[PDB]
Amino acid sequence: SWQTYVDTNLVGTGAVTQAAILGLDGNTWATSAGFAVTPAQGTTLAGAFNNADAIRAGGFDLAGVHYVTLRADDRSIYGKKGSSGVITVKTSKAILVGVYNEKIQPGTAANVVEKLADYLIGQGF
Repeated sequence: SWQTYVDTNLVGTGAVTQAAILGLDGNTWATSAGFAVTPAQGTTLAGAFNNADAIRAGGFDLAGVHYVTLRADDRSIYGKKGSSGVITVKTSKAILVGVYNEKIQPGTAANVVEKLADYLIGQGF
């Protein structure tokens, strides 16, 4: 279930506060209650997986928070807003978004999203 991935496999682990799963068209597949990645925000993310020009210099927006880009490649885009941040990992057909707060070890949030991506690819996603 897409809802389960988000609730249980991401948020449920406590390494991430809010999580969403998107489509390469930037449309949300499932989201944690109260977390909202807009289409517009979504289409920008996807786009950056292709060309990270925009994003590398201007940062990006996820549900009202503007993050500055720490890392951007074909598989991973990392955002940081002070002691907070977001880990996005593009899979074959989807994009994982794992937002974390100052109460979470960044190293841990990244390792959890990155590993769920690995498991999801292996399933055909």
